[PDB]
Amino acid sequence: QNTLLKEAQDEISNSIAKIDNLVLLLAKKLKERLIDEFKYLKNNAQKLNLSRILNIVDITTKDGINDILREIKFENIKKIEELKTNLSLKYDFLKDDFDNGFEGFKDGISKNIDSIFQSEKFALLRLKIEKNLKSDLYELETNLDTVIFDTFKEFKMSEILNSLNINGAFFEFLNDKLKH
Repeated sequence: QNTLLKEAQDEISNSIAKIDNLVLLLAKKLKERLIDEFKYLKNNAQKLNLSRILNIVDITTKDGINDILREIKFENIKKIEELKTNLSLKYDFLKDDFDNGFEGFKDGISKNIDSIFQSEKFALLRLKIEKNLKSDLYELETNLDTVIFDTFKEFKMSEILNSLNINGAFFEFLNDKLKH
């Protein structure tokens, strides 16, 4: 029991000691929209292509969510390795897996919500742009608007990542309390 208490203290000491992807996805979506506009210019322009333009927003949101899910999986793998390191408490290690999964689900829901708001704002901006012009000037306007949208997406990534880090720290504290 004394050795287990010492190991728990060491784990607590270790715990005390120890945006760009969304922007890239937004840039890729803007490039896809520009390619669609160029294709429309080669042919003559349709409303169906404009309607399809808004689906690229959902695709970009899905890509960002994929990155977030990969990060959550990496965090879970790190937690499993930490549990494996030294044999201090097995039941406590088993318990926190459900809490980690719940935290990941909450992070995914927050990504869905905020990214969906961002995608809706981007769609509204695209509709306003359509409400027309010299093709190169239209492409430049789309670059400006989607650059603002990409900055908003990067800010969302930063703030949500800070929130996710805080949630992970809280989960680690709960696991330490359970071990105690």
